Amino acid sequence: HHHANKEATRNAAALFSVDYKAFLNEVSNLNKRMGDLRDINGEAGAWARIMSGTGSASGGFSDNYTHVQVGVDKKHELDGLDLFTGFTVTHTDSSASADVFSGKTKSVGAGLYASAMFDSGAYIDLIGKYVHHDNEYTATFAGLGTRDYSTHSWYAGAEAGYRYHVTEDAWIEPQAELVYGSVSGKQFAWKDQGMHLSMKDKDYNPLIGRTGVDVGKSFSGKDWKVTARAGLGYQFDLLANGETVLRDASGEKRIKGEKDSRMLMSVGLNAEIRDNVRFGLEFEKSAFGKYNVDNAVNANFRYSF
Ligand SMILES: CCCCCCCCOCCOCCOCCOCCO
Ligand SMILES: CCCCCCCCOCCOCCOCCOCCO
Repeated sequence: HHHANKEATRNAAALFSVDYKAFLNEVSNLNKRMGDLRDINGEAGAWARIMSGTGSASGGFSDNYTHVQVGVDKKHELDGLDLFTGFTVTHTDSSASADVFSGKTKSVGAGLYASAMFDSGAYIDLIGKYVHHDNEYTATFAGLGTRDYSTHSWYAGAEAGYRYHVTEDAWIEPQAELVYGSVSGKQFAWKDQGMHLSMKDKDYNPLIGRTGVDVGKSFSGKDWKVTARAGLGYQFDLLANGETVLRDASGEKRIKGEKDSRMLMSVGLNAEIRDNVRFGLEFEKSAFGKYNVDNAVNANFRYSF
């Protein structure tokens, strides 16, 4: 009984964890979503972004995702402050697998942001969104077969940082970010070998913290600019209030959520071409976590006018 129970627990936990990755895939930061929003003349904007990535964890879990996003905003000009207020829509296709399961998630989201760029070098970014997830996963363990189900998520994220110019052309930028969410629970009930089995998890609420530093060196001409940049951060769960319940003939079993944390590493660039066009690009990975991003690439483009 004990061996059987460990296996089921490991398998259930692996499967249900895709809901955790789903959520984490939609967490980003200002520079990754918007590019560099400093010293922009135009009073309106339209932008787009693509991210592609792969990650992994024990049990042979691997995943990779494609995240597409577009938004539009107005920039209000204030005393030493530009405040961008706008809307955004996102699409994510992700695929995932491990020793005992396989499948795909499809996500559509919408939201609202405000980004506040201060002349002093300070910034605040606030974002609220809703994401709807269609999921299809196939396991072989337990006789669970194929399962389709929906989930949804709410996101409320706040980021602050400060760009200190060490030289006319070199800079350092400490940053802090806090992202609060929700994730809908689901239940499977099925039969295997004449026996009623069951698997259910409650709604839960991620809180994800990040602290880090970016550093940058810029180069310019009259009608162009390029900044090379790099950065080191620490990303960490502050809660793990999820719980899965396994239930069979013999009895119940509760598996509680565990916190994960990882070190974030990245390198890239933001370009300015003439008056309306900006482009940003980063390569990223993480180290030291149960789940790490093994590599990912983010591109964004903004047209300001
Ligand atoms: C103990 C391991 C901690 C160090 C991790 C390895 C660092 C070597 O790679 C340099 C990464 O530079 C930062 C930018 O990362 C770009 C991601 O793309 C490369 C993925 O391999
Ligand atoms: C992740 C890609 C990193 C891209 C590096 C930045 C390249 C842009 O630099 C433009 C330099 O303009 C000419 C001045 O020369 C500076 C010497 O350093 C150039 C190193 O490539």
